[PDB]
Amino acid sequence: MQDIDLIMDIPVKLTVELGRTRMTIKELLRLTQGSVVALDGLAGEPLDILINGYLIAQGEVVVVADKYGVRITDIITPSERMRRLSR
Amino acid sequence: MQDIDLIMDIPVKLTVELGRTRMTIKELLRLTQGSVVALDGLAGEPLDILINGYLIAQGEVVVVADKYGVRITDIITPSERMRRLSR
Amino acid sequence: DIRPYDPNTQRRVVRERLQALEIINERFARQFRMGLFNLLRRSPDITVGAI
Amino acid sequence: FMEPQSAADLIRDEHPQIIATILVHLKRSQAADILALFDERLRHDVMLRIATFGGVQPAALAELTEVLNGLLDGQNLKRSKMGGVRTAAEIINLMKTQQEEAVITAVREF
Repeated sequence: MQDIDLIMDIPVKLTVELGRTRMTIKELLRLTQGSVVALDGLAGEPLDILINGYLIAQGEVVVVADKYGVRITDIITPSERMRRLSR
Repeated sequence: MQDIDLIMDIPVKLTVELGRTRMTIKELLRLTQGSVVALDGLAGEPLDILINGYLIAQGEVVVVADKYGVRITDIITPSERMRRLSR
Repeated sequence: DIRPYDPNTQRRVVRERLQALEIINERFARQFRMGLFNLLRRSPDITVGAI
Repeated sequence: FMEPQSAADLIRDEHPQIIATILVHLKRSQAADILALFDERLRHDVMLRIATFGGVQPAALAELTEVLNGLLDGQNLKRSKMGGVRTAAEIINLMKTQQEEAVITAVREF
């Protein structure tokens, strides 16, 4: 509608997250330069795409001539969103 | 209309801007004779054309037999104007 | 990196690959091959040059 | 009812067995003219296939006929007998003695 066009003029910010993990503060203090930290996500899984910190879609990492890119694959339809938030 | 003709008799002033940049006052004080200062705009981009300090169109630099000239290319239609002012 | 400016110079704009344009060109090549064979009564060979 | 080269190039863009079947169904003189214009490999393949022709199904024959009808072009009033060589000789005979000297020259040259 016309208000969709009005908010179209408003820029927004997109965020791509590689993964997430949980650990104690003591473990973080144990970490030093060159330390290795694992993530919950596996290899080849689509990465989360966030708009102002809200996940809306998923994509795959590509490189464009010198720049990283995300190839959108799937959405976060309410059933899947509720399932992943329940975790 | 007739008032367009009336204001036609009124001369106006046109301003062509090569580019713009931002820096601190300390950096300006560091600058001396022969110093090099960069600009946000790239090479070959159309230059801004301003009427009394208001951007209305863009053009390209040409030389007329001994004098610089601007070859108008595009306009600053409200969508693009809002987009560039948001920057 | 610093160079003097010349108003009579211009640069290029990376690469702008258009796969859909190439597909359209190939389809047009097929159609035009058929048309030229129909018209000139001889079989032509049309090769699509690089965009 | 068509020119040998046009029909040859038309059926050249087909499977060799189809070419052999069409040539068998065509007139012997026309088929011989068409085959003389084919390449050695295609000609040999067609001759081998014709020597081992066992008949075609009626449905395949109908489909081949329909395809050939579809491939047809504006063949109405194909070709035309106007002149050439003989007309050139008549024109040369009507051109001056010096002009026919030039004619001997150029014709020997080609």
